[PDB]
Amino acid sequence: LKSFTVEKGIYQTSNFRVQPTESIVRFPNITNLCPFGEVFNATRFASVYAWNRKRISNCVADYSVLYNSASFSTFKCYGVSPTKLNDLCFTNVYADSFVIRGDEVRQIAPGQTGKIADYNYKLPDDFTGCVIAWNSNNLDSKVGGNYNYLYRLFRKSNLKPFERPLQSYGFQPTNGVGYQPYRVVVLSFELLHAPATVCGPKKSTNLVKNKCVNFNFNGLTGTGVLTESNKKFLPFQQFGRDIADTTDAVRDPQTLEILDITPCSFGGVSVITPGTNTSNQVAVLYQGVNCTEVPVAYSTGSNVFQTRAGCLIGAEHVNNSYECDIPIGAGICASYQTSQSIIAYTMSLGAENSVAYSNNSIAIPTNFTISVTTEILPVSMTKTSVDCT
Amino acid sequence: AYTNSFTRGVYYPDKVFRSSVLHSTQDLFLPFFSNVTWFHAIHKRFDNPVLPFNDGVYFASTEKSNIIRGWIFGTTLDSKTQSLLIVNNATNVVIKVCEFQFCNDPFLGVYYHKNNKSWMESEFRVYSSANNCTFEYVSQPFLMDLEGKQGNFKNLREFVFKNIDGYFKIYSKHTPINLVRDLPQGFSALEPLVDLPIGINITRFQTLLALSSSGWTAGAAAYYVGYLQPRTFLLKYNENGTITDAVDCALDPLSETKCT
Amino acid sequence: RLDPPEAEVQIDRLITGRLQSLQTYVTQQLIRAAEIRASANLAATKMSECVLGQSKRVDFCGKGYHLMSFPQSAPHGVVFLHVTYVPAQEKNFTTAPAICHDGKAHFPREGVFVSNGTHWFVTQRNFYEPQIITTDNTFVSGNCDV
Amino acid sequence: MYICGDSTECSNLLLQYGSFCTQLNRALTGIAVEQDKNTQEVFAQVKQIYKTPPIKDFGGFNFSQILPDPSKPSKRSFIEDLLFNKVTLCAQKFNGLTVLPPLLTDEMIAQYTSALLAGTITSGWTFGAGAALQIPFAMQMAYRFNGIGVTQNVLYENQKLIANQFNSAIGKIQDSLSSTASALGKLQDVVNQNAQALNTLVKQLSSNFGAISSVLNDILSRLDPPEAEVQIDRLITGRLQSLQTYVTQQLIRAAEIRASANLAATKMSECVLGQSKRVDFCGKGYHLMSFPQSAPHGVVFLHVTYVPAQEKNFTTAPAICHDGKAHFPREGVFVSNGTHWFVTQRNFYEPQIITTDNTFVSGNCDV
Amino acid sequence: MYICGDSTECSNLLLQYGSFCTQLNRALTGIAVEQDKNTQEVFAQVKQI
Ligand SMILES: *[C@@H]1O[C@H](CO)[C@@H](O[C@@H]2O[C@H](CO)[C@@H](O[C@@H]3O[C@H](CO[C@H]4O[C@H](CO)[C@@H](O)[C@H](O)[C@@H]4O)[C@@H](O)[C@H](O[C@H]4O[C@H](CO)[C@@H](O)[C@H](O)[C@@H]4O)[C@@H]3O)[C@H](O)[C@H]2NC(C)=O)[C@H](O)[C@H]1NC(C)=O
Ligand SMILES: *[C@@H]1O[C@H](CO)[C@@H](O[C@@H]2O[C@H](CO)[C@@H](O[C@@H]3O[C@H](CO)[C@@H](O)[C@H](O[C@H]4O[C@H](CO)[C@@H](O)[C@H](O)[C@@H]4O)[C@@H]3O)[C@H](O)[C@H]2NC(C)=O)[C@H](O)[C@H]1NC(C)=O
Ligand SMILES: *[C@@H]1O[C@H](CO)[C@@H](O[C@@H]2O[C@H](CO)[C@@H](O[C@H]3O[C@H](CO)[C@@H](O)[C@H](O[C@H]4O[C@H](CO)[C@@H](O)[C@H](O)[C@@H]4O)[C@@H]3O)[C@H](O)[C@H]2NC(C)=O)[C@H](O)[C@H]1NC(C)=O
Ligand SMILES: *[C@@H]1O[C@H](CO)[C@@H](O[C@@H]2O[C@H](CO)[C@@H](O[C@@H]3O[C@H](CO)[C@@H](O)[C@H](O)[C@@H]3O)[C@H](O)[C@H]2NC(C)=O)[C@H](O)[C@H]1NC(C)=O
Ligand SMILES: *[C@@H]1O[C@H](CO)[C@@H](O[C@@H]2O[C@H](CO)[C@@H](O[C@@H]3O[C@H](CO)[C@@H](O)[C@H](O)[C@@H]3O)[C@H](O)[C@H]2NC(C)=O)[C@H](O)[C@H]1NC(C)=O
Ligand SMILES: *[C@@H]1O[C@H](CO)[C@@H](O[C@@H]2O[C@H](CO)[C@@H](O[C@@H]3O[C@H](CO)[C@@H](O)[C@H](O)[C@@H]3O)[C@H](O)[C@H]2NC(C)=O)[C@H](O)[C@H]1NC(C)=O
Ligand SMILES: *[C@@H]1O[C@H](CO[C@@H]2O[C@@H](C)[C@@H](O)[C@@H](O)[C@@H]2O)[C@@H](O[C@@H]2O[C@H](CO)[C@@H](O)[C@H](O)[C@H]2NC(C)=O)[C@H](O)[C@H]1NC(C)=O
Ligand SMILES: *[C@@H]1O[C@H](CO[C@@H]2O[C@@H](C)[C@@H](O)[C@@H](O)[C@@H]2O)[C@@H](O[C@@H]2O[C@H](CO)[C@@H](O)[C@H](O)[C@H]2NC(C)=O)[C@H](O)[C@H]1NC(C)=O
Ligand SMILES: *[C@@H]1O[C@H](CO)[C@@H](O[C@@H]2O[C@H](CO)[C@@H](O)[C@H](O)[C@H]2NC(C)=O)[C@H](O)[C@H]1NC(C)=O
Ligand SMILES: *[C@@H]1O[C@H](CO)[C@@H](O)[C@H](O)[C@H]1NC(C)=O
Ligand SMILES: *[C@@H]1O[C@H](CO)[C@@H](O)[C@H](O)[C@H]1NC(C)=O
Ligand SMILES: *[C@@H]1O[C@H](CO)[C@@H](O)[C@H](O)[C@H]1NC(C)=O
Ligand SMILES: *[C@@H]1O[C@H](CO)[C@@H](O)[C@H](O)[C@H]1NC(C)=O
Ligand SMILES: *[C@@H]1O[C@H](CO)[C@@H](O)[C@H](O)[C@H]1NC(C)=O
Ligand SMILES: *[C@@H]1O[C@H](CO)[C@@H](O)[C@H](O)[C@H]1NC(C)=O
Ligand SMILES: *[C@@H]1O[C@H](CO)[C@@H](O)[C@H](O)[C@H]1NC(C)=O
Repeated sequence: LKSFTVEKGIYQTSNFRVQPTESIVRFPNITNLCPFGEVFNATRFASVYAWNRKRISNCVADYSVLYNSASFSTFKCYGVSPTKLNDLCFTNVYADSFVIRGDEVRQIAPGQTGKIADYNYKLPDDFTGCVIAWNSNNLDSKVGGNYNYLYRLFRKSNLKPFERPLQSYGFQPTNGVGYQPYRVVVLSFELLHAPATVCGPKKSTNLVKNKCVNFNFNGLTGTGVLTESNKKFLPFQQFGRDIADTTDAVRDPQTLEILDITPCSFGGVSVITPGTNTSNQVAVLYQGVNCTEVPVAYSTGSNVFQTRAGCLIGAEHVNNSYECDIPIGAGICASYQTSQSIIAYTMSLGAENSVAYSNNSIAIPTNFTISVTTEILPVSMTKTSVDCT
Repeated sequence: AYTNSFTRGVYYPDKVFRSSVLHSTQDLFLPFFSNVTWFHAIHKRFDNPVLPFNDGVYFASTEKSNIIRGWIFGTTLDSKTQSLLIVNNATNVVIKVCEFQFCNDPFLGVYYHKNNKSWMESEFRVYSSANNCTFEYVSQPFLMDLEGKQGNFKNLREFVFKNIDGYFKIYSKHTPINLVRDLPQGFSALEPLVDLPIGINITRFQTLLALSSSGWTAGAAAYYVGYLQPRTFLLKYNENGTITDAVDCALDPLSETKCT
Repeated sequence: RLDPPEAEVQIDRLITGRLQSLQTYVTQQLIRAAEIRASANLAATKMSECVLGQSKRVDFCGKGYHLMSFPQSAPHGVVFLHVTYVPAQEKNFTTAPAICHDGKAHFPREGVFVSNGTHWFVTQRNFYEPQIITTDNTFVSGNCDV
Repeated sequence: MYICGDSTECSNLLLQYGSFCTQLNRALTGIAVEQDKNTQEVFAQVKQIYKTPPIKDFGGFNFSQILPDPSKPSKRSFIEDLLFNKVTLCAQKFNGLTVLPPLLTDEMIAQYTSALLAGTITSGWTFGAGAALQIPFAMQMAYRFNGIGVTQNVLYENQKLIANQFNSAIGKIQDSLSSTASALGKLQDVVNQNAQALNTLVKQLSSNFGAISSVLNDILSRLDPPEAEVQIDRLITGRLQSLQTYVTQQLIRAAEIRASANLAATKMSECVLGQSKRVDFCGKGYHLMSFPQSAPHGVVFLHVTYVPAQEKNFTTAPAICHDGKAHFPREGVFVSNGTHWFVTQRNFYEPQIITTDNTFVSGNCDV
Repeated sequence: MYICGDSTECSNLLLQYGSFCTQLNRALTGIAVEQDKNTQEVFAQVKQI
């Protein structure tokens, strides 16, 4: 009110909004494969000279089935991260399955040093694959050492990008540290070069109810209160909008069920108080806001009462009826009275009366009075002209 | 024969659930009472032609035994550009996009009871040749009512093929009817079936068949080929979230008032 | 603080804000002007009907029966003094819609019939002024039975 | 909340405009206060709360339909429930918009109408001008007829007939109201228009106003601070435009309805508390009385209008000159069917032989 | 025809601004109806000619 002395009445103030309590995330199960459906998983890989190339499709593109294993020393892509791979959607990934020497792992990296790799696996100028180092000695290990994984490829013609050393008798577990057989698992993939029909994996959280929480359902972010909904969605229907096209009903992606959505309870705050010098005690109420919430943020209360228009605070309910002193709503007004404290009552609509009607009864006035009653009316307001320029 | 639509070509435009709301929508649609060409796939003549794909094509037929095994979506259908394959058997579809070189008659062609009065498979031209590929997939081994069981004609399979901005969808609805004549006066909605953003071009559309047939009895196979158009449709929702009625906003003044 | 080619952009934004405020102010203003003008017409009519002459309209020129009015110039407004007549004390009496004198019904020329309980009288309808029920007070219309 | 719902930087950006929020809330605040004042002003015009006596001996009339029903927990007149039932719409807070319930509730609003009816029937206009004075209804009607230039004898000589017409009329209006619904158009229109305006306001949140999107979080999540600031800035302009427009419409409609409320109050204090002589104001035809009725967001009036029915042509003359002296009627008019001359009331054929008392002398024949 | 007279590009752009003009048409039509209603009520107060 910009004044040190407020008058008797009710005055609006800052609104009250229920704060979010936490966030909750729900997302679906197994999804579509571009990446490493099987390349990272097998007991036998293809030949080094016939380095494998697999097109992978339509199982879960899960790094939670690949990144879960702690065997890999480092799997962190230069351009992306496996942790953030959940949201990322791919177009196609190719599998480089073959067996090479333990010292030839980094030889698979782009711009490698050493011509041993080019003969068996040429490095493309635009490689997006991610070098992954995972223990693979036992899988390729042989009792006498396998020579089948030979590097006899010595074509004199130059080797192009994906157009299609032998210091050990074979791959033996007795080979020294770094000299053991190794298996290359690189997710060589292209994005937007092929049509997108795939997406990555996801993660889920727990479930809550009857709380103002932040919800994410298949990307459906928002804030509100969720509750089990008796509504019956269609088998292929997941979202529910109101007449004004506002989401009200959602279906849990993991467990089939429809949940209601309700905006977090809120409403205006109005302060009831008599004149300052009459008393410094004040009565505060929340408009259309139940006091099931009010202890959020004097929050103790100890003097509360629910009303159709709201659940006020600080005023003591009175079951008698008196003349309205300060309008509140739903036929409730508050006043300061006896020790003196603000009270709330119901409309004493007036002096109940019963005129003695009868068939042959007349009440003629025997006397009169002259009464002068004032009356005021606006006539004109101060004129005003504004010089635009 | 240029037969006329009555109420078909209605499908849910979104997964959104609306109850007791007269939601209005703008999208590719088959205009009410917009008439559609009729094709009778014959077995001495033949009526299995190649038709354009004008950004949304509606299909419907009363066939049986999956005589129309599937369809071909692509640009060239000659392996110059990747082409799709929709051939479906009693088990499932084998959706396939590859640089595929087809043939003049690239369908399996079960010519049962045709000439020698028996069952046989004289060719397997479905896989003419897949010179090279970019993606392939076989849907879940379901069992949908595609085999031969007429009884009272109920195999009213409606297909709408929408491939917008790289997302390709499939809406259909098994429509059990009792009238064996031209499309009955009924209202139904094609529920979404599958989305597969194959991203390929499509501007042409040859269907597939399952059955030198000179003198052989004609083929009791018939179907419609409608084309959706971008139109504003006033759509109804009952208490269920099911489309009970629909109205076009440009068919006639009376309907426009409803839309307005 | 800024060279010309970008300074107008900052100026342009301010123009929109100030101009928008004027519209809000001006748009808000004349709405009140219509309201007060509507109120003014109400006041003018009250002056014409409650001051220049007595008005029979009930409660329009003050509570209760209206006798006259007096205005008073006030800053930007007008103040009226509604001199009103109000009955004070009433003692109720038994009555009768008509009097059967000699087989012919009687009704008052004006007023109303009333009785202390023994005799009967007729008096005006807004102040107890009993009078003997004579022929001049009343008039004949029909017979008693109806 | 509506503009920058749960977005601090969005709210911080809006602070540039600053005070705009305060005025808009104040404008609405005034409107809300006006609504309660209007309803209270038109209805709460009785100092006491009178009650209808149990003995309904109103000279043969029945008012059961308009009288409250004690058995009904909501002590509303039967018509009121009919009016309440006919009015049919949801609307709840979603994005900051809220609805403040009216200060008064239909339960007590009904009491005003109940008390007003009792005072009217049991005391006529006396309670309007001050202390309520009981008056038998039959006599009260006679006063009304005197107001419209009809002598009391007419009412009493045909009291039974009038009761049947009045009771039948009340019965008739019920069925008319129950059958058709176009009567409630005005009240229904206000709700629909008011509800319609809110819907459009909410829908405007979906428009991008030339921005990348209409979802503030989406813009915030994607774009970096500088670019995101520009996008939201435009969104603030568009959203702010919608609010000030809607509030303006609310102000105008509130301005219109307020005038209607004042008109209702003028009818309320004149067509009910008194017998207005304004032709066609309190219903078509001559006016006798009125009965208010509480309806949602509005009020319903029951004018009781007198209407002449059957007419017979007569031969008249301005005056009569008896002995060289002209005679003028004290009231009414001279009329002869063609054989004798009669004087009768101005609005009912009640022939009476012309006599000295009924006339007065002035001038002579020639003038 | 006032804002984006005969320009689909202009017509598409205003669509991003909600349906502001739609309210304007409704208000204007309401004004037009009021005029006809006003004229009828003030004059046509007697049915018989
Ligand atoms: C409502 O009001 C009164 C109720 O009392 C009724 O009218 C009254 O009736 C009585 C009798 O008719 C009137 O009494 C009159 O009093 C006069 C004054 O002297 C009185 O006091 C002395 C004191 O010693 C007594 O000795 C004396 O007897 C009186 O009691 C007397 O002078 C009167 O006597 C004679 O004159 C009057 C008038 O000429 C006659 O009517 C008498 O019959 C008697 O011959 C008389 O006694 C009293 O004044 C009346 N008051 C009124 C009219 O206001 C009404 O009937 C009642 N109204 C209705 C409609 O019913
Ligand atoms: C969408 O919801 C509607 C229901 O409004 C549903 O259409 C069917 O309509 C009837 C009523 O209109 C539904 O029956 C009602 O609900 C139950 C089940 O029927 C009962 O309380 C009542 O029916 C009883 O009485 C019938 C008398 O013949 C019995 O036959 C019956 O078995 C019950 O005992 C009441 O009338 C009916 O449930 C729905 N059908 C279904 C499947 O809900 C429509 O089918 C629903 N569609 C979807 C996709 O949800
Ligand atoms: C215009 O109005 C006139 C109203 O007076 C009409 O004249 C009257 O017509 C009636 C016809 O019934 C007549 O009454 C006759 O019958 C009555 C039955 O009770 C009786 O009471 C009447 O007695 C009167 O007349 C006799 C003489 O015959 C007198 O001795 C009586 O004292 C009494 O006055 C009666 O005859 C009315 O009498 C008669 N009124 C007069 C003054 O004559 C006109 O007919 C009518 N004209 C037109 C063109 O409409
Ligand atoms: C995705 O993976 C989860 C992993 O469980 C699947 O969970 C579904 O929901 C709950 C999870 O606790 C399970 O249902 C339970 O079934 C038992 C059977 O005895 C029953 O007693 C419980 O009351 C509860 O219903 C179950 O794992 C599974 N529910 C099913 C299959 O009906 C989930 O189904 C997987 N699929 C999707 C789309 O999320
Ligand atoms: C807070 O607001 C609500 C009004 O919406 C008031 O309490 C509500 O009253 C009923 C009865 O308890 C509850 O409905 C149902 O009650 C049954 C009782 O068995 C219960 O089993 C159901 O789960 C359901 O609650 C309703 O939930 C309840 N809502 C609440 C408490 O939020 C209440 O007056 C208000 N709190 C106050 C005034 O402190
Ligand atoms: C008073 O107003 C009431 C109506 O509010 C009038 O009372 C009428 O009385 C009759 C007989 O009770 C009712 O007729 C029928 O009564 C039977 C038995 O209850 C019932 O089953 C029928 O459906 C029908 O109601 C009638 O309903 C009722 N209303 C009307 C319009 O006639 C009465 O005419 C008024 N006058 C008096 C002196 O009460
Ligand atoms: C009105 O008079 C009544 C009773 O007075 C008697 O009877 C009258 C008809 C009249 O003839 C008087 O001169 C008589 O002395 C007063 O008492 C009321 O009576 C009615 C029932 O008869 C009853 O319902 C009321 O409750 C009674 N009220 C009181 C205070 O006793 C009544 O006070 C007088 N005033 C009014 C406004 O009615
Ligand atoms: C009253 O009379 C007029 C006309 O007088 C009628 O004709 C006279 C010759 C004589 O017989 C009178 O008693 C009659 O009443 C009526 O008006 C005419 O009615 C006729 C049909 O009856 C019609 O052809 C005319 O157009 C009407 N107008 C005129 C100027 O003649 C009138 O109906 C009567 N009104 C009442 C209330 O009785
Ligand atoms: C149509 O012919 C039979 C019917 O089941 C299937 O053809 C092969 O079925 C076996 C499994 O029994 C699969 O291993 C083959 O891959 C199927 N062949 C092909 C080309 O897919 C098949 O179900 C039907 N053909 C389909 C679905 O394309
Ligand atoms: C794939 O991973 C599983 C679980 O870690 C493992 O048991 C298995 O050895 C791997 N599959 C093959 C064929 O090696
Ligand atoms: C302050 O005190 C006196 C009463 O003693 C007074 O006139 C005034 O009403 C009080 N302040 C208010 C807001 O009432
Ligand atoms: C008030 O009085 C009523 C009597 O009906 C009683 O039910 C109620 O408990 C009382 N409440 C208080 C606070 O006195
Ligand atoms: C099909 O549509 C066009 C235009 O309505 C019409 O000219 C033609 O006759 C129609 N033919 C059939 C079979 O509907
Ligand atoms: C029937 O059998 C003969 C045997 O060769 C074959 O030539 C002929 O094509 C068959 N007819 C059909 C319709 O398959
Ligand atoms: C398929 O093989 C061809 C020809 O050798 C080659 O050009 C192309 O890269 C491969 N992929 C296709 C045609 O999709
Ligand atoms: C499809 O888009 C690709 C990309 O340019 C192009 O190669 C092809 O010719 C297009 N074909 C059609 C029918 O649009």
